[PDB]
Amino acid sequence: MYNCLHSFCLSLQLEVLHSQTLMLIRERWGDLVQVERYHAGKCLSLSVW
Amino acid sequence: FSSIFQRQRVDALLLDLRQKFPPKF
Repeated sequence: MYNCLHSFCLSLQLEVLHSQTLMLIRERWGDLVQVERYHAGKCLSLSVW
Repeated sequence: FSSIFQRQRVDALLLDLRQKFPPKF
C-alpha cells in the first residue's frame, strides 16, 4: 500500500512541477529556464543561466 | 406524481500506475 500510494504521489508531484515550469516558460521567464530532460515519473531537469 | 483538463496527465499517470502496480483479485 505504501509503495503504490507513495510512487503515485511522487510522480504526481513531478507532473505538477513540470506543469509549473511550462507555465513559467510560457508566461514570465521564457528562455531564462529550459527543460533539459523530462521522463514522466522518473526525472525532471532544468537549465538556468 | 467537472474535469479541469489536467486530467490527461493524471490519466496517463493512472495507466503507469496500472502497469507498475497490477490489480490482484
